[PDB]
Amino acid sequence: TQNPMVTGTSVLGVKFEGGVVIAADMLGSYGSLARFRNISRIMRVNNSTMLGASGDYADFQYLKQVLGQMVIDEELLGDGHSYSPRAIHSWLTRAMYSRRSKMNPLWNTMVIGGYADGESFLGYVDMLGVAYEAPSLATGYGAYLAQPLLREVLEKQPVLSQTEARDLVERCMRVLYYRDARSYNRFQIATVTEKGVEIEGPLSTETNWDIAHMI
Amino acid sequence: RFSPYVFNGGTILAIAGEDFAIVASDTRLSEGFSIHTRDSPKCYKLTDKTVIGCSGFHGDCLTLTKIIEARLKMYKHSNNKAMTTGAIAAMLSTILYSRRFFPYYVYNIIGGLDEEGKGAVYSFDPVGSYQRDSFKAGGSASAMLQPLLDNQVGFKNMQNVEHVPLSLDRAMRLVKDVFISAAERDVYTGDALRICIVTKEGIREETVSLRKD
Amino acid sequence: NQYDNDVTVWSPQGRIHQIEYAMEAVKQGSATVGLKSKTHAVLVALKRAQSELAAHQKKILHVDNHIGISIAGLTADARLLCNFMRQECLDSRFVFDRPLPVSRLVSLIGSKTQIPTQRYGRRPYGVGLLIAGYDDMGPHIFQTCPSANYFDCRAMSIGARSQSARTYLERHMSEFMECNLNELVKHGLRALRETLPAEQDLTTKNVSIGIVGKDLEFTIYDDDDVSPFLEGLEERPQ
Amino acid sequence: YDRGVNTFSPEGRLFQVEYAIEAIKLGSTAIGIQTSEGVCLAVEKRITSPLMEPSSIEKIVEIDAHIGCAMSGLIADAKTLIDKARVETQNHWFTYNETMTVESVTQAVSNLALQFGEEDSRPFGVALLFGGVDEKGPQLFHMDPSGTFVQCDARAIGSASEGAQSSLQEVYHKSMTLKEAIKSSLIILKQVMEEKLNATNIELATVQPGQNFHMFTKEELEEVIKDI
Amino acid sequence: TGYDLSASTFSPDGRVFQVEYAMKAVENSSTAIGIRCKDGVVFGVEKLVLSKLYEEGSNKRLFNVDRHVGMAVAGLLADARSLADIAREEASNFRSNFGYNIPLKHLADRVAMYVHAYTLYSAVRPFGCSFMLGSYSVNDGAQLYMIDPSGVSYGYWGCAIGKARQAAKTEIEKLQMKEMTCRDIVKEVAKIIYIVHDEVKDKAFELELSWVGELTNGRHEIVPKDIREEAEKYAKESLK
Amino acid sequence: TTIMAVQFDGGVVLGADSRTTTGSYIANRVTDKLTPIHDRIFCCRSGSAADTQAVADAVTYQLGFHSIELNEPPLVHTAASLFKEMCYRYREDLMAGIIIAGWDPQEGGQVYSVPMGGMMVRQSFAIGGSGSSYIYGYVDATYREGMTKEECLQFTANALALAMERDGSSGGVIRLAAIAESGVERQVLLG
Amino acid sequence: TTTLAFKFRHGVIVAADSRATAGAYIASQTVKKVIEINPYLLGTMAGGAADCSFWERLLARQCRIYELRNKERISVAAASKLLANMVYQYKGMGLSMGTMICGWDKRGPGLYYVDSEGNRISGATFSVGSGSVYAYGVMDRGYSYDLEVEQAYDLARRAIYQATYRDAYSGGAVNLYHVREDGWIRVSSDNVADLHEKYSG
Repeated sequence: TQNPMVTGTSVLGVKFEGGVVIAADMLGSYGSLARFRNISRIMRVNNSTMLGASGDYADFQYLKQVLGQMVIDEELLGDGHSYSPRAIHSWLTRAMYSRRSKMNPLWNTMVIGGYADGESFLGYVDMLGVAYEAPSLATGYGAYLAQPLLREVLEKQPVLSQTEARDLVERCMRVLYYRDARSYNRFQIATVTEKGVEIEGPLSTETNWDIAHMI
Repeated sequence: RFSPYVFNGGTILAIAGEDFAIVASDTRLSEGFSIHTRDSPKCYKLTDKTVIGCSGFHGDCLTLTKIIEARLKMYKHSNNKAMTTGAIAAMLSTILYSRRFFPYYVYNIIGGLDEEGKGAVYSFDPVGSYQRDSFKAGGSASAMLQPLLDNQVGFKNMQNVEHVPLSLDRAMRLVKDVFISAAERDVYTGDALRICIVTKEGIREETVSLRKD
Repeated sequence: NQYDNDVTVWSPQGRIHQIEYAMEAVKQGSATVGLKSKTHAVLVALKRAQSELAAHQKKILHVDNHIGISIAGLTADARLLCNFMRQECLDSRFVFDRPLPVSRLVSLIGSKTQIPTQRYGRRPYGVGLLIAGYDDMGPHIFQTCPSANYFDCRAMSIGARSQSARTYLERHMSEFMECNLNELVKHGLRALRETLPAEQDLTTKNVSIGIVGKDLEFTIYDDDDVSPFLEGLEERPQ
Repeated sequence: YDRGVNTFSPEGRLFQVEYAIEAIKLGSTAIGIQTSEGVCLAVEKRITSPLMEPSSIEKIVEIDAHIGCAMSGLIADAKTLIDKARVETQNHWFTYNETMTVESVTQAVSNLALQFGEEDSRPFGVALLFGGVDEKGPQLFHMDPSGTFVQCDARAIGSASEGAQSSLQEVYHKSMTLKEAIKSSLIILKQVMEEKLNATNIELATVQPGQNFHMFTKEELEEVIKDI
Repeated sequence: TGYDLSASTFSPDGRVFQVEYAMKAVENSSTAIGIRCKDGVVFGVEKLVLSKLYEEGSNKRLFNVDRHVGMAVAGLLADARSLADIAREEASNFRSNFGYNIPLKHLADRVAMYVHAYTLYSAVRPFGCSFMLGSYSVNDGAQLYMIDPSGVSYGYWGCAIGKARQAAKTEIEKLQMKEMTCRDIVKEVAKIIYIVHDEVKDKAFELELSWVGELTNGRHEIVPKDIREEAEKYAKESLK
Repeated sequence: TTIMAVQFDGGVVLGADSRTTTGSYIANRVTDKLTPIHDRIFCCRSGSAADTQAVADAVTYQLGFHSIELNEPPLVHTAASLFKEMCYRYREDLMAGIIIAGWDPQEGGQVYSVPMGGMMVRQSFAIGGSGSSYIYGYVDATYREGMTKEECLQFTANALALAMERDGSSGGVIRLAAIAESGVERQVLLG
Repeated sequence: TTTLAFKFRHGVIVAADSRATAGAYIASQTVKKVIEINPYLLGTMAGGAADCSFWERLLARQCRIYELRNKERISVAAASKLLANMVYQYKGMGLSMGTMICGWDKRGPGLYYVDSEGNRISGATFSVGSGSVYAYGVMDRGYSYDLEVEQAYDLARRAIYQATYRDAYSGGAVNLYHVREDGWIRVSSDNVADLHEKYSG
């Protein structure tokens, strides 16, 4: 892919006590025009791991097609095994690195959240095959904006509960509405626990405009 | 249009001792004017006597590490033994040249013990030429570390100073002093210091914090 | 007798004789016994000398850090399946960064050996692989056959005169789940000593024992480290 | 069912490779002995004509500067096996800066002898003796057309193979020396060949740890025979 | 007979015996039956224990092709494993090219044409397997299919594959299967197995029951009749 | 070029201009911008003319062959998947603006949108083409959930005529089509 | 980078520097730029580090097989020709290689020059490198075919020192080899700063 037509925007993610929460908006902009106001940018993988992505959306439907097939292909065996969230992070990195070596890359930036064996997982995948782990992730302009808010709280307090983490994401998703030109005031929140993958509905923000009455 | 390369920073240091080898690196991963993480060490325990360091483009560092670890198993079941330190440096030179016209953007330093029990440090280039040295410093802060180690380890430009070999304890504080001075003037260096010590009794690790800016 | 020539040709009784003959090549090799507990799976083989002063031919060979196999049958088909076995083990390490589940690796072998049992131009693989391993759900003991069937089991003995070893395993299989390695290994090598002619004894130079454990990597002991295992044994009731 | 490499027997077996073992029997004898001081090696020439040039008959070839060789059986298939055995030791030094061990030489050799009908031809007709001093000391190995590979302490193959083995198992022990094993080897040779043993019927080849050169004896062989 | 070597040759009266020879190799396998109710399909396989060292669930003959499709093979077990992987691979390409689940009427056509191709050339032999295909949908209901080694594939309400192919379908057809629910079918399948030669001249056996329909919401899985064990409790009362 | 698709309770309503231009010269003055694939499934095309005509022939070949095997009427979502498998695969080679709409017995009226990228999404109404940027503010202030068929024919007629007001790649004549369970009603509007 | 080679009555003299840079940054000072191919052949490194390192190692892989198949050493003209054909297949793709081939032969001495462009020429004197042009003048002023052995050692040691003086990309140590009839022999290895106290004094 040389020219990304329909792109997304920033995707957030942070660990807490026994789970990982990931949020992103629902916008399908083409350049400056917001052509698609209602799309889903978070994919629920089987029971423990979970994927949200940025970049080109037509490439995301391709990886939604392939990852959806591989999970079905193991469940039909029924041998009591499944893909760990780290194994999805390993496969996806080799898929992106082998794709850029042919000089025909996939225009994406992907965040993998997972919870298995009582352990949280939060992985980053770049277009260029750059991958790492972190207690908090942010893509796009969110790495400039929400990422200083993430690292500030996690250094003053290393562990977080679920209600502390979910309230902190809504503060950062509020901020990106003010100064990202490709933001959208309707987003959804996905969360893994020991109970499984759960995706909340199209939530909205609460804005302040009291500085408009100033000169 | 699409460009396949990007710079990620990093600094790798190796010192060949008389009966030891010390490999040190920082854990800061950056790109452009952003910090991805503050915990990403560059040390990789290949065998019980060989540690490799990989700087440069991070996507090639993850690929090249897994290729070498596959060929370690491919050597062993074909030969009923493990590779030496010099055998890995001979194998790595053929792998780096195998993509001569689309090169890895990785600077490599291999440090470890030979078959006689002495230190050995091999430095590399992104195309695959190598030589055995006593101390090298690769990465973004490579120019800020080579002149100081010429004064202290190599005893260059000194008068009326005996050539005592570097002990283990004296070598530890030389590593801890160069990364403090390098993190001041370089922006791609900080947040930790992972140190691996390779002796005849195994591999030790040690972490020293740096400034977090 | 005219139906007894190719793999493709069916019989008027419905039995392909070339698959039935590759079972007979398994009985040429020596005996080997594998078994498992809740935590530990141990397979024990029996070496055979070629001459009076050559080295004994090895049976147990390492595959992965959690998989080791035994052998019975043709040595040509032995190393040909081993090179296919080692290639699949490191591909999951390179791609998925996880070790293989043992139950799905053997399904790749049955797909591998199925083509030369149907298409003309290649004989079936005369081989008697016993497989021990560790997936996330404990130890396993597997066997294969040149008819491309693979059998999960808790104890198995194949090779020359291995029927007498099976009779020992059936009347002691209730004891195998609880006992640990100090006797679980010498539960197994009491089964090999009925697959011997009654005048010679299982020495230290003709036996191999391979142990893979829940917290233990697969390790092959032979000819020097068998002596802590052969201590504390009774003789045959002669 | 005894004319095909793609066909089993009701009992085992082949019935094709078994016939390839028989092709070794009409060769010439060759004896190699492993000793802690090094590996000696002997062979019989069977020169037919005086006009026949003697050094064009090879039985010991130099695989590498620390590994010798010996052969019997079909000469035509032997030159194919010696070729890659020189190349595989050379490819290994190119990519590892080290000498390939004597055991792992034959691993590369046996990987092609078991390819006669197992691609996607006939098996070979030659047995080989490999002697060499690697990092595990002196070694002596043996292979066959069936790819079955094994280590031997003292081995005699070719014609007069079984008759040599019975006398060779009598005098071998662990605490031999090299100069004792050389004169012990050709006592066996003059008892198994039909011509009178002289300096033109046989040839020797040794290898030592510090003397990795000299896989040949050049008319010092006359000194050994005259003191039999 | 001599004129029966290749699969690409005809007899002087006009049939291929290599297909005829492979059909009665399925005859020597144990009996596996299939039946469908008005809102589901219930499988059932008589499977015998080899000696004793079988580990209670190995080498099963109830496969799982798709999310809603499974098999009930009988015959050469290794030949059925390679044939099951074709149907797994065939249903994946229909998903990747059309975006929805494979219909069972189209799936059985793709498999039977693949079995047909091994009955034409002298290089390969025909298969030695016969099997069942059961599925359930909300727009199509429940279907049940049947594939011989020759490649003839069409639909039944009930079937049997094994030794007792005739001896099982005698008492299948005396059931009012058009209106029963597939929970009442499960206790009725188990008596059909235990009437005809479960361990009479054989040694031992173990019953397997697969299960798909409206109660599983289209899923295909094994029965929970390890829970409450009701199949054997109801079928062993038919001793007199 | 401006194309339009609105679903309602019964089925869908399609509409397009004609005016196939090149540079600033109209080559074709009246043009069938909407193309039959099956008896119930249409598509309206935008982008390069030679690219979209080649794709619409191959999909009609593949879907027309596929429904005869099943002996069933095809799904509208099945047809929209086939355009995705060619536009995403042969990207950097084609410029296609395909919008797929039609009635289906299982689901009723459906409208899918496949832009120049290669993605696929279901929508209530869909616009496309070069002149579609000018009516994006009109089409969402006028749309109302729960229209009849005659309202949607009135809706797309006023919606196209504003893009067909003067804009140089648009105008000409209005071709409308209504697809329902009964049949397909096609008409040409002028004046 | 500065290498030179010249043959005379008593064999061939090979000398080189030891400095390898990276832009304006000196990487090392102990680079061995004379690659020991065989006990009877020598090769140089001039232009490209891994390019001269790989293909001469591949040439040493080839000359050993030629010795085993034919029971005889390879000639000097044979090895320079085999190196020329391997590099010519990658012409235009961007290789850099300017090495020299030295060794004794049955015809006597041997000295050939191989480029990455495809130039294979013989000769008596050569000097390759960035500071090579500073070494031609001081060598040819003192060159003779009938020089002594100790005189030829001092000529090549002088010529590398004058090249490292004017050039910025040349320095470190001065290696010096001597090709005799039986095989090559390492003469010495001297620092430039030690020669500066000797020559200027």
